[PDB]
Amino acid sequence: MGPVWRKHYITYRINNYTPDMNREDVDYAIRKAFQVWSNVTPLKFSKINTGMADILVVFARGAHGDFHAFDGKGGILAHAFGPGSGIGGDAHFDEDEFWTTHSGGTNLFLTAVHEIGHSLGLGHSSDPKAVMFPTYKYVDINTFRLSADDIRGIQSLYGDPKE
Ligand SMILES: O=C(O)C[C@@H](O)CCc1ccc(-c2ccccc2)cc1
Ligand SMILES: [Ca+2]
Ligand SMILES: [Zn+2]
Ligand SMILES: [Zn+2]
Repeated sequence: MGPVWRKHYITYRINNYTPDMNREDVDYAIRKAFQVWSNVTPLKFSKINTGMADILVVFARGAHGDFHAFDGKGGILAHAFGPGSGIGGDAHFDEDEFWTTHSGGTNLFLTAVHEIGHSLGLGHSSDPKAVMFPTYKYVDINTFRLSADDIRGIQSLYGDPKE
């Protein structure tokens, strides 16, 4: 067993915004990524604009103060921290990538789903169909669906949705 969030209502805050997409699209990509996970668990996610959030969403480049500097465009696209104190739960997105609403460059939505996965306590999957698979690969975002391995992994930590 690993650490998990100990409450079902979780807040998130977007600390800053990439200039690559407007505010609405960043908000939307992120909201929809949390929704992928709340659809298969009892978890509820909500965006806040002031105060300390459970999960902080940050865009940053190179060294940004957590001992895991980013590596410019390509390579690692983002990273996140599992349920914990302090930094616990935050999701950082390498601002040197080029973030897009679709397949223009690095899809923000798919990346967010992957990273939120980590923020929720999940690790990597060896299943090539899983969102938690270690390698980014674009998939039509209107067709996107968690894999069975993803769902079994997240339900093992939080259970399924209630009646
Ligand atoms: O491993 C990490 O958390 C650091 C990041 O560099 C990894 C980014 C990433 C982003 C999307 C995916 C993915 C995207 C679509 C479908 C399945 C997986 C996989 C991986
Ligand atoms: Ca990078
Ligand atoms: Zn970081
Ligand atoms: Zn990962």
